[PDB]
Amino acid sequence: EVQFLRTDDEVVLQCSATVLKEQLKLCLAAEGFGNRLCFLEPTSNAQNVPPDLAICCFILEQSLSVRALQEMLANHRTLLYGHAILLRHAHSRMYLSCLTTSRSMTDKLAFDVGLQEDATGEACWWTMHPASKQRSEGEKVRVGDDLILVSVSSERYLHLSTASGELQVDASFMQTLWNMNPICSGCEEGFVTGGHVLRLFHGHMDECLTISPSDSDDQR
Amino acid sequence: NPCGGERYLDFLRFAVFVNGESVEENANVVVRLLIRKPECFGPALRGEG
Amino acid sequence: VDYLLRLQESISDFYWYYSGKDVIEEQGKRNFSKAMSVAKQVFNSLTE
Amino acid sequence: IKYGESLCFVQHVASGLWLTYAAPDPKALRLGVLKKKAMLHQEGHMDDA
Amino acid sequence: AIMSFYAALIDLLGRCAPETHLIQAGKGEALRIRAILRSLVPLDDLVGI
Repeated sequence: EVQFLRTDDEVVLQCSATVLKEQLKLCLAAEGFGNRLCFLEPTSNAQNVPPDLAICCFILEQSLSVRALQEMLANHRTLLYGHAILLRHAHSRMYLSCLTTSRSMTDKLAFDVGLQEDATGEACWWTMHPASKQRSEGEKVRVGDDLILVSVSSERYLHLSTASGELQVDASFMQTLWNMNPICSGCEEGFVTGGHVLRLFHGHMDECLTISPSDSDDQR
Repeated sequence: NPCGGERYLDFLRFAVFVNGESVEENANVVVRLLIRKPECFGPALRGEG
Repeated sequence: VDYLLRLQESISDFYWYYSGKDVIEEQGKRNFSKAMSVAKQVFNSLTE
Repeated sequence: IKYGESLCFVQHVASGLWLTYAAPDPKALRLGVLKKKAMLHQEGHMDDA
Repeated sequence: AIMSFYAALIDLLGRCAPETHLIQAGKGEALRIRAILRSLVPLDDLVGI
């Protein structure tokens, strides 16, 4: 059976870009506090330089139909193509959205993509459509499917811009193919899984592994 | 081809506006199609350059 | 099965559209009846 | 293997590369032609079957 | 020809623009359409033209 993405799962949004004839994988990331704007974290060189996945992890909070979303605004389901989804940043608990402002010099029509404090409003919601015709609207989204994300409010694709020398992420009319790679689906209670923050205690001796206090001579 | 563009824009305006009032059903569809095909806006409106 | 799935999606959207309203209008009832007759026939075909 | 039902990935035995379609050339939209040159690539795509 | 094409395009968009009564009612679709149109055409460009 092919795994299906379902709500409450944790995912990372990946895009591939060709640089110097070499494919490079990038994950959509955002800091949250102190910086709403989203950027791209490269994960191709993970073997040499580990990436910063904590800010890349997202949660599939909700997955509605378009009309159901309309009613909801007026007032573990599987993801289906053509359904609006809500994505909550794991670290900051802010929802990915399409911001009104734009910093893009290359593209006037494009808008910035960033985190938003509240889930209220059309901005937070994104609609997912099949990347290739072999996928068909209304079908379940199988893990590892290329998909296109269109902002509900702006009718703009989630787009990767290469016009500037540095790679940027923005919402525009040119479409970019994205992959949703799952980080976790459901953890059996009381079991350690990757990506958790934890303390390593020396047996039960109430001693923990740590580094020196701040301003220490050993430079921590 | 600005001339052909002008002709087709003219058919579209007649569908979008009737008797001095806009028709929402056609207007939304036309706007969505135009944005989905940016070249219709012409070279100038094109975002990249 | 594919046609039945398309019909189900349409009916769900139509229900969502009337979910807000307190009472369903007569034209909406007529359209529901059409859709339900078609769905009945499709279910009978699958049963057979 | 079965006709129609089974989906197969074609692999060059020696090199090990996977038969796949090349990314459409720029201006292919102007070409208006669906033709996509095929190529052997180590990675491939999801829909290469 | 170029000026006529752009004038016809802007006229078509203006006609696609929603009606004031719908805007006052605050319909989400109407507000979204107006936002798209405003993004497409800056105000400064209209004033300059």
